[PDB]
Amino acid sequence: SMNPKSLTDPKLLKNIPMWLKSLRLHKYSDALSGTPWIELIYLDDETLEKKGVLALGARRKLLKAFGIVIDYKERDLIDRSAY
Ligand SMILES: [Ca+2]
Repeated sequence: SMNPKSLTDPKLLKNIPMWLKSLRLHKYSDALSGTPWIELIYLDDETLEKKGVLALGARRKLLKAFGIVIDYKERDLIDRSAY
């Protein structure tokens, strides 16, 4: 889950359904699996709700995970193999 090493694992970033499963959020794979991680992590609360993530808790958990990935990305600390 909120192990930064798991969240930023290139294997998981390149497999969003499994990335979501690691957080127990795979039920939203239907709406999110098409979105590459580089785009996915910047989605906001409003967009997540509009895409079917209706539960406040779920949006908060996604946005927390996203934030961790963004931090590594913006420091150029995500392995280039993920891109
Ligand atoms: Ca929901």
